[PDB]
Amino acid sequence: KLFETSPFDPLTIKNNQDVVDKLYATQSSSIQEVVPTKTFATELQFGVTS
Amino acid sequence: TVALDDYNNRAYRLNLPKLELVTDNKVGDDSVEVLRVVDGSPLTPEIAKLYVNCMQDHADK
Repeated sequence: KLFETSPFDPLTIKNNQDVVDKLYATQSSSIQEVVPTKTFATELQFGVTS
Repeated sequence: TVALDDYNNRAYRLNLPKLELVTDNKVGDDSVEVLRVVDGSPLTPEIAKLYVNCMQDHADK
């Protein structure tokens, strides 16, 4: 078997956004360079609304 | 020690966040310890169930 669990099922995904979301769901099953945790932000702005 | 190691092995086998012992108190036969999830994910009933199961498939039900 190429993979213990497939990265995603191609028939299920419909657009590029679906591919990205599926990769984020199954990313724990792979050997990851950086194990995800809570993220850190250094810049943030809020524009005026209507 | 053996219980924590076994839970870590099970958490590796089936993908689940791991545990890490912060502090403990152990008087007589009564013990209380605080365990921290390594990745910071919130505690889940699956995690508690797996930790409670102790020596699974090694001892009797």
